[PDB]
Formats: sequence, C-alpha cells, structure tokens
Amino acid sequence: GPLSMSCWLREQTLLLAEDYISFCSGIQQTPPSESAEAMRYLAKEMEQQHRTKFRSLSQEFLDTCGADPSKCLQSVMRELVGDGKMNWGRVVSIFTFTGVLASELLSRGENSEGSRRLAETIADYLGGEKQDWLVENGGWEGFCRFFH
Amino acid sequence: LWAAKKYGQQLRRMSDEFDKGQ
Repeated sequence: GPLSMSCWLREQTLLLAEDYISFCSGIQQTPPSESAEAMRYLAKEMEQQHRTKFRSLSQEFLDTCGADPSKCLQSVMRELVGDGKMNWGRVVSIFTFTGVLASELLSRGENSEGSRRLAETIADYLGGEKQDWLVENGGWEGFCRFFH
Repeated sequence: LWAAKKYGQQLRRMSDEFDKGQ
C-alpha cells in the first residue's frame, strides 16, 4: 500500500543520505549500494561545478536559520521545487547542499547528531512528500539508470 | 524576497545547469 511503499522509500533514502553525509564528513568506506556510488559521484560533481556558491549558501543558511537547520532545509526544498516540477537534478542539488551543510556544521564544532537530523529530513521529504514522483520514476534504481 | 525562496531559487538555477551537462 501507499504507507508500506512510503516507509520503504523513506528508509532507502535515509541510507543514501546517511552515506553521502558520512562521505562528506571525512569518512572513507566503500559505497554500500550502486545508488550510493552514483550519488557520491553526481553530488560531488555538482559541488565541484559550483563549489564557491554552495559554500557561500551554506554559511548564509546556517547564519540566518538559527536553532533548527532541518526545519529551514524543509523550507528550502519546498521552494526549490516550488514551481511544481521535480527532476533528478534537483534531487542531486539537495544532497550536494546538505553535504556542504553537514561539513560546515562539523567545522563549527557540532556533533554527528545534527548530520543525522538532516539525513532524516531528506528522507521524510522525498520518501514521504514526494513518494509518488519517486515511484513513477523507479526510485533510486531509476536514478541510477537515468545517469547511466 | 526572503531567505528560503532565495536559497531555493539559487539551487534551482544550479540544478538546471547540471541538467544541461548531466
């Protein structure tokens, strides 16, 4: 059912977000899944292509958000897709931005708990709010094949 | 124009460029 699928998509997304965030946090481990290998490559490609802008955005974000970065990230994700359209490129940017955000929070002395909250925010949004789009596009296996 | 919309639009434009190269 829709609830069963959403729960599964949320967990699949959480694993993916947790892996990318860890990858951005100095941890070196083999990708746990083909989708993780793909996201590591694609999200770092997007960062390398816009590194200064992502860095500036992450610092502005954290300086204007305050107490709850996860809540602020939900509002950004909502505005990113605020034109009703959804595609894998926008998903990649969410991962790229959150990876830079996580790295900046670590640089500022924060614990890994904040990282986990950001991963759960991505998972809840894509696996819950965007479950229909994710399913119709084949989920993270479709993400893999779309980018060959 | 407020922060969340500013950041969302910035990410949108970078996503569009990523699609142009893919």
